[PDB]
Amino acid sequence: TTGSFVEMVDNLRGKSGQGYYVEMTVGSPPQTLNILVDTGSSNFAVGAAPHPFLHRYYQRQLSSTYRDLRKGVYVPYTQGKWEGELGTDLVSIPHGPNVTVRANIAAITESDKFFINGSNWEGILGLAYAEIARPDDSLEPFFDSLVKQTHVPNLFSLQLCGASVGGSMIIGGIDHSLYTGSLWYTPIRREWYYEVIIVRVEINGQDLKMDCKEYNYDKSIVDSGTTNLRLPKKVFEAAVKSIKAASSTEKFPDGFWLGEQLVCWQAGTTPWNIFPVISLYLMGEVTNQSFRITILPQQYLRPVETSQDDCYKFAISQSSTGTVMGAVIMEGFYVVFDRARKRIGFAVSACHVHDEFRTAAVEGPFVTLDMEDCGYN
Ligand SMILES: C[C@@]1(c2cc(NC(=O)c3ccc(C#N)cn3)ccc2F)Cn2cccc2C(N)=N1
Repeated sequence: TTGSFVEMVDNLRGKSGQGYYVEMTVGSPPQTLNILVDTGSSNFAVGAAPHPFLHRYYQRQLSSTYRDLRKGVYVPYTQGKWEGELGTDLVSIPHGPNVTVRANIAAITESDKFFINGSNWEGILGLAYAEIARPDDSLEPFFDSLVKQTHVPNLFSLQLCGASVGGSMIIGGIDHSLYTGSLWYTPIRREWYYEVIIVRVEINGQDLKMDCKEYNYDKSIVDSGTTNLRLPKKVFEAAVKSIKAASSTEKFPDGFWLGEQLVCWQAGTTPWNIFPVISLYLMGEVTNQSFRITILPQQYLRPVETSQDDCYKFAISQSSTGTVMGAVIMEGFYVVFDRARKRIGFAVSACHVHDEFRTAAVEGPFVTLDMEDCGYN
């Protein structure tokens, strides 16, 4: 069920704070592009016209295998938007599963506030399900097509390392060398986003003590396309108050807790131990069982490049659309998106940033009753 996937180890790169990307090729002969790994969307969208932030793009007229689907697509986000032309081409991942598949491609011809200056990615690989694909669910996502066309198991796993950044996307398997300890699995509640259920939250062991529906209002998802741990308004406010109280041996400006200002220390003297750990309990696979994943301040204090000082941004923030377990969560763990068994596994990542005295953790089981109640029905 696990093993060695040696070609896919260390295939992810990124700039600190701008996205984890994998190298892919599109077309014949192959055109190389860096593509953002994104579990919170479902389109394979690539830049396909010049743009000041893109130093290369998909040139359909140079690909003998390109097929025009003759239909536009317009995708607005909250901050940013793009428009493109639908088609297909042959697609590979050079440091991947050693197969070439024909996939749908949204060739981006126009955009605003979508490509990031200096991010070094020219497109996005949306790994979620068809239900949120644009323009609709008839456009099969990349991974659906890869599994149908090859013998690749219906599973992928992500190890995002953090502290420039790097990691691994294992297509079709679970690499045993990227984690320690047990893999603990939570159910995928519904196949659209990768939706999970949080049943309990602690700050340094102290229960936040809310109706567990508040943790999942109106949904809880696992999203590699988001930096922060994003929490509903009522949950975020309770969490910040508890983190303040636990770290009260040092006081910081209010703007730090809003993510608007950096706090610094003399290089090497960052006092990790005064900051608390953060635990999310996830619904288990067995009735009345949960497990918990625990991250450190090394995950939610994110480094920002005086060279003699280490400075950081607080990366827990408020969400209007439910909980988003972003890179802040995922960088503590090796996360298994087991689509075949409709579950998401977590294990202590073998590359996660920590100190001599604390590590990230995945522990279980715990008797948690009435866990279906925690879902926003
Ligand atoms: C397609 C979408 C998207 C993601 C991104 N990602 C980054 O810039 C990004 C930046 C840093 C990390 C990390 N460490 C990960 N990602 C950029 C554009 C975009 F359009 C839309 N969107 C809105 C909110 C969340 C999402 C999402 N999951 N994907």
